[PDB]
Amino acid sequence: MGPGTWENMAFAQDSSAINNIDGYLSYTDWYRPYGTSQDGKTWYKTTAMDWRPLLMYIWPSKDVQAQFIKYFVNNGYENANYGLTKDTVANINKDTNTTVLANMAQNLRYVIEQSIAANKGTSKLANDINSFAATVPELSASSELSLQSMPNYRPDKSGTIDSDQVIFVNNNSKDPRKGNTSYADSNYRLMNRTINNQAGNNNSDNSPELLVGNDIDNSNPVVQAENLNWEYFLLNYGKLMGYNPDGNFDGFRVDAADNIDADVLDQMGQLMNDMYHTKGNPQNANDHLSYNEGYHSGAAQMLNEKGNPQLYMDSGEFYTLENVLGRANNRDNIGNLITNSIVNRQNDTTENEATPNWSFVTNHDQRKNLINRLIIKDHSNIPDIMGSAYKVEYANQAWQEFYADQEKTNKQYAQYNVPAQYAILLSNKDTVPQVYYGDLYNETAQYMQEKSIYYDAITTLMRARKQFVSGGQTMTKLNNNLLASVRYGKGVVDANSNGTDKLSRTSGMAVLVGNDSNMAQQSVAINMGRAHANQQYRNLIDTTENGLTYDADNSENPAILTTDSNGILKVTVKGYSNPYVSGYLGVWVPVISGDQDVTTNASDVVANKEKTFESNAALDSHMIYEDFSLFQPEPTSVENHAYNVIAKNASLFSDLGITDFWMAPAYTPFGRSRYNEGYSMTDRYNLGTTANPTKYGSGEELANTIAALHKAGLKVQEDIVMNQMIGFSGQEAVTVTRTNNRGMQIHVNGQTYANQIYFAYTTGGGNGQETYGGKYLAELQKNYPDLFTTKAISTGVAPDPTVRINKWSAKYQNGTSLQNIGIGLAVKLANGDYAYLNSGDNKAFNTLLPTAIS
Ligand SMILES: OC[C@H]1O[C@H](OC[C@H]2O[C@H](O[C@H]3[C@H](O)[C@@H](O)[C@@H](O[C@H]4[C@H](O)[C@@H](O)[C@@H](O[C@H]5[C@H](O)[C@@H](O)[C@@H](O)O[C@@H]5CO)O[C@@H]4CO)O[C@@H]3CO)[C@H](O)[C@@H](O)[C@@H]2O)[C@H](O)[C@@H](O)[C@@H]1O
Ligand SMILES: OC[C@H]1O[C@@H](O)[C@H](O)[C@@H](O)[C@@H]1O
Ligand SMILES: [Ca+2]
Repeated sequence: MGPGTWENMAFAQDSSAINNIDGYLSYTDWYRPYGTSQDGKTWYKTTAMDWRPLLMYIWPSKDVQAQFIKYFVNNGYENANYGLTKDTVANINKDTNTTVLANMAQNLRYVIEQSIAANKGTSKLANDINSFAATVPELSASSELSLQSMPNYRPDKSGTIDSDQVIFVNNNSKDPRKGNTSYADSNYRLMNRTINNQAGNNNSDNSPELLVGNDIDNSNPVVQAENLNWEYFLLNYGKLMGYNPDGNFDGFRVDAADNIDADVLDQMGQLMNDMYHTKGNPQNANDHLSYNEGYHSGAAQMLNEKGNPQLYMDSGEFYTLENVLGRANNRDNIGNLITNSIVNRQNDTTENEATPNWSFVTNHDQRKNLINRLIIKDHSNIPDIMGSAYKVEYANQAWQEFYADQEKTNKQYAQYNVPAQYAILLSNKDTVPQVYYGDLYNETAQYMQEKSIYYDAITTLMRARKQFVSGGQTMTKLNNNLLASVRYGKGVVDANSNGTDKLSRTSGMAVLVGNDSNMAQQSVAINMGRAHANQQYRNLIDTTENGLTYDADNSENPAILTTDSNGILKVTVKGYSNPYVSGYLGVWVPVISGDQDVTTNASDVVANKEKTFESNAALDSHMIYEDFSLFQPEPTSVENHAYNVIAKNASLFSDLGITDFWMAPAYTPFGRSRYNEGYSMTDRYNLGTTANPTKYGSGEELANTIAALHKAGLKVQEDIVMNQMIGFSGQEAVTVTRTNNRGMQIHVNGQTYANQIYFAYTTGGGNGQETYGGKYLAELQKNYPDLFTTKAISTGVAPDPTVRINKWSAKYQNGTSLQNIGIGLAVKLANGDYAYLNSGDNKAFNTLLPTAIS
């Protein structure tokens, strides 16, 4: 033919001239037409570099075509000579005649080609297309139907939106109206097999499958084998990388244990017993301490029934501590500290009975909830403030407000009675307590550079624990708002024991806590036990008008008091109100001359063939340290990499009685993630290089840090994160449905969608996954064949080591939180059929394209 409008056709019907996603077309993608023109008269053939946006040629409707013409004429593509002025376009809409819309669009393409010529490139055009697309609901975030759009929405302090999800469903249809994404089909995706619902027949926990990100299908037997690979890797990190050969993790902090198929918890425990013989061997179990993060109390029962392969997280204790001691007003009664925990501590005088557990005053997420509350307070009328309208400047403002408020007596945001919360935590029996980095240090400064105001109080309590805390526990109300928590000492079982250990006489502790700042002054009697008659006690911590004293300076009691002939200690107390105490805090320990360490060895406790973890004096001797904050800043030098600062201070952590060091998730972070902390990772096996460190440092540094912690006598756990990955660079065409956090379809303001092609980011994993994914499966099968013959509960089948995961894609994923791309990107023709490019491996339908690009 002669030259003309037919040159709008695609240069060729394949991937060399039409971008596509598994054969489907996206309205925001570009294509190479055969030719282009600036006036409709002279037409120029296209080089391989001359690509154009599809939104110049096709649209999902007449409405959107009219908006496009309108928008471009109002943003630099006005030309009176081609019938395109602000006046000529002001009234056009979906009901404008078809032939004049097509004419206006053709003339606009000429006007656009003139702009491309003038600007010597498509750079401005590309920005104008992106700016236009953001104003069209079906081509942008709002059509995904966020809960944030609801009238008078209240943002959630968690900073995630639980019900903003989509599931990936099967679709092997031959109907072009439904499309086909069969490469992403699965025989698994068993969702919500969480905690006691592992077998699908007890949802008394109602714990959700979905949190945030791309949710991994931990019911897929190939995925379950890959988790064993990943565990084995981390447990031998340093020697498998050729880095420090003692730079190997000893165990795991298990992220999101309530939100993944519980099979993986059974399987992790099995692996670690195969490798280290933990079951029935407290010394081996305790050397490989592992503990599960969760806020559902039903996990205690689950873990007991399983023989306790990991520690239960006692969140009840945290909420009790905050409700009793931490509020400004409407404090719960002091007695709740006795009863409202997974362990009742009224008179706790036995061992191997309580649910093995870990407890805390603060963790990284709880500090975040406070900071996000503050952000929401500071910037009301911004409903999506916790989603896409979040700005780091709001966090900075909140942190400045927090540090100021933390120093006040009348705190508006920060917790009251932080020292007393710790005094209870670190004296409690039948728990492994967990101290938070950000309660010892100002967590937004460079790593460990600024001590927190609570550093002195908490570190005093930490050292005394190692020296003194052992034996039975009794907690007793002395009045309606004040309590004494007493430990009787190593080898002292209860208040009536004489003591059976050489350290019995000189160990034990009394912690006095009240939560009424107006409490009248009075005397109180504390029962130290029969092993502690006529004995001198030191005033470790007492309260003063302005704070705490560590040497009985200007407090109600002197530096030493002595018990009577029955073991009763007599003490004076009253209510105070200062930045450290709202109520009262007192701590008493026996006076001693030298060093003392009351740790009980695991070789000396009762072994039980059916238990891994047992709550006894040996396990109680452990203390966990959370080494990070979400708001930890990017380092300013190699010397300030957390890993190097940590290695340098190894002896400090040992001196504070820390036995188990919880290291942040060390994985390569998604660069655009909110915090760059490691839970939003793109590569599960790359833990940073010298050229490209993570927030915390390089892999080589990590291995040296672990070795240095081992040299100081500590064991080290890695935060293992099976639930989600975030930041995949590869898009895939998936078939999806709008759901809540359990994968059940919902409506949002009366609207919904189901079985729709969505161009989600799903594919990636980095070179770490390529190299290390499944690498160790052959050897694990050779050494521990039972791992791949034991039928898992949720599926009834063993993990499958015959397939290696070198690259993640949707077939291994349950779904995703909303990705802010739009549900209408997928090109449909007028009749509703999906457009499709039959090329290469994409054979699902015959090539079918819009008529505008022939
Ligand atoms: O073209 C731009 C960009 O596009 C792609 O990336 C899109 C990305 O979308 C999805 O991930 C986003 C997610 O859906 C959002 O909810 C949001 O996640 C936030 C949380 O909202 C936030 O609270 C926090 O989460 C942490 C918790 O607070 C904490 O308690 C603990 O549990 O750790 C959590 C994990 O960090 O931070 C996350 C992360 O910011 O933002 C997400 C994206 O930032 C989808 O899952 C991703 O796979 C998609 O990549 C391209 O990938 C990208 O290359 C391109 O530049
Ligand atoms: O942004 C669209 C881009 O698509 C690529 O496939 C082309 O090679 C680029 O020249 C073009 O600009
Ligand atoms: Ca999950």
